[PDB]
Amino acid sequence: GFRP
Amino acid sequence: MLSFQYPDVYRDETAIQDYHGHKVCDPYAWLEDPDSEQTKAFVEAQNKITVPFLEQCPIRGLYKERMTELYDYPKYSCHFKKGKRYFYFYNTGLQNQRVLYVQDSLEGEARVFLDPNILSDDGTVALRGYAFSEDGEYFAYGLSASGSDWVTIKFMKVDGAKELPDVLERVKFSCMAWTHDGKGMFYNAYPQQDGKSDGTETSTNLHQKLYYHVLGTDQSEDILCAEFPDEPKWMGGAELSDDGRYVLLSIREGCDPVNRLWYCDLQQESNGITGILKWVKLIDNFEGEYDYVTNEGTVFTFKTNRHSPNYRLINIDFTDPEESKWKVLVPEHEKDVLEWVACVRSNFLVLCYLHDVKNTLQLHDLATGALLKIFPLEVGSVVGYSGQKKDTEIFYQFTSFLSPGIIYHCDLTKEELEPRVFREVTVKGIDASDYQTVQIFYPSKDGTKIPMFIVHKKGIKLDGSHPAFLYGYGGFNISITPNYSVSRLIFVRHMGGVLAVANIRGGGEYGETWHKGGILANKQNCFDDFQCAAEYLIKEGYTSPKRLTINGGANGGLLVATCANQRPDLFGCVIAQVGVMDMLKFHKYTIGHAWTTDYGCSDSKQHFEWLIKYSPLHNVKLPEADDIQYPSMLLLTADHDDRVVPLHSLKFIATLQYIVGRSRKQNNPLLIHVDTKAGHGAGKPTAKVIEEVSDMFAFIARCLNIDWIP
Repeated sequence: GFRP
Repeated sequence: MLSFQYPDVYRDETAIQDYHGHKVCDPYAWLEDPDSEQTKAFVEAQNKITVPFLEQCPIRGLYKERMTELYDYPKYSCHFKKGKRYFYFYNTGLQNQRVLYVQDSLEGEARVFLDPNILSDDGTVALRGYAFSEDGEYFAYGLSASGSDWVTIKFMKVDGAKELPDVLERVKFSCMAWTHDGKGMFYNAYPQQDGKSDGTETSTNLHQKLYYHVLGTDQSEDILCAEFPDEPKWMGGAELSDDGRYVLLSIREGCDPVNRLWYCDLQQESNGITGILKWVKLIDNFEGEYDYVTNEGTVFTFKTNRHSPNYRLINIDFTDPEESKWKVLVPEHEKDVLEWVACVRSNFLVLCYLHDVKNTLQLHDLATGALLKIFPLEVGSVVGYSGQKKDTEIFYQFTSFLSPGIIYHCDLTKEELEPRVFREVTVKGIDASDYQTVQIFYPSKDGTKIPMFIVHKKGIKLDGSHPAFLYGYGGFNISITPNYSVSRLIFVRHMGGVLAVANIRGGGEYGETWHKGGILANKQNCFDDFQCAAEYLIKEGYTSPKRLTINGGANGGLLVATCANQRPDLFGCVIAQVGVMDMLKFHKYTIGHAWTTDYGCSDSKQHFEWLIKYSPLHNVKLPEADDIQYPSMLLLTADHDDRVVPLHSLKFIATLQYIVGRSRKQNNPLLIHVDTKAGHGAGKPTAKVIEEVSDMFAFIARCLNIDWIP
């Protein structure tokens, strides 16, 4: 998970 | 009320950049260096005026004390089985970090297995990701320091909770998958880089690699199993199939729900894992999502969005791989989003659906896909689940706006499936019966109907007199579903507030078409949807503009900051957490390059034309009308936020204070707080969570002059  | 002065901040007027013929000035570009004395001094000067402002009122003390009171309740994760033992996470109430517990049986005595609290003096070392071996005898776990995305993987023998020498460094955005022979584990790492790697640096993350670690060896010996040197943004996560026969590789580029799917039959490896694997490229494009559910031999069950924006279940036979031959096990629903699927007790499937922003949980037959049982829930969310293929039971956790929640257990060996309450907690002092949750659908600018949840005290007069807290995100296919927030409930009970959550476009509430509705060229739809939510709450008499606070985090920080620029007349107060404020430069730092699937990239002229129109940093503008000023604004960030680099907020507040704060019609404060030893938010210790929410509602109370209701 690398979403802002 | 403004008994301070904004710090003098140097403007670099020479920092002019050409974007496809458009000249952009970036006078605070020097704030992009987090390690400089200039940046540190700027941060210090800002914290020096914010903290005294937030703490001047006894209301913060009253909120913190009440927050500490009502947040002090037992918190459990679902029980889950690995090997012959059960595991679960537990917080007595106020522990900085939840503790992983082990018990040898469902009725047996529980003991501490991993306590992260003892690894740090301020609870800022947190667990981030973990993987048990197939037989449950060995344990791998990620640790993050001070909220950074960077991870150190360590290893444990479960029996006796024994520490092992194995340490894995440079781990970030990584998978964790043991081969079923227990020999080792797949993970991701990044190559060495110059400068620091602690979460304070801004250096972009590229060339992520898949490694295999043989237990009992040095990391230096680790096997390189996949790399994409021609495609530096590609990220390959590995997992083992249920039978342990295939390594499945999900390759992503960006944040769209899409992936390539390669596989490796481990039986077909000549001499075990010794180098780059014999990958078979089943799906070799980014046109759809393929999320492994289960397999029976070569017949693989995937959750997909290929030609199905609301998602569905397909069977792909590896020996008959053509799309025309794929079998649709559980067809796409007309409206309901299939959120996730799990395989349990060999031949059951647990499907979680989102119907109008509420969860339903169902049991299906693997062979046919036929519905067998609905698990009865109230209106709310499923936020936890346990039950893999070999397991003969399920655990699932339910939450909602007014309920801390419930963990249910269901024995799937029984002919008639009776799910019972396994765990329940009630927060004393918060009478859930005093409040109600309504869902409405308001029309947006273009006529589209948007869902919004409203939580208020029962029996209130809709005369527009109540202070309101409206939350939104709107992006990245993320669904903002009902959740238990004590912090937001104190606002209702002790500050007389109305709470609101708008499911604006960009999210995944109504599938991929909902996601597409608020991205790229359509990004403005998000802001339009959110502004229309505000207007609805005003028109219906829930609140007034001077009593309304809007809030969002990260992409939601971008949301509320843009809405502040575009409609300052509409809000009394704005709290933007860890926001993406520089839409022109975002892609340059850490993992920012992955967000271009939602936002676009300023490298392209088309995309730049979208971005300049709403970019918070580049749209700070004194309101034309004399009777209108900017709302009260508080930006919250931290010095180890390497997800959204803090420079975003630093440049933004400097711009706000210079352009708007200098003007004589502005009396509403424009403030930033930069925390230490914290990051984007994940893993943040309880103590810091309480500090943050106290700051937030102290800001609201002071700016709106709200009396405490004991």
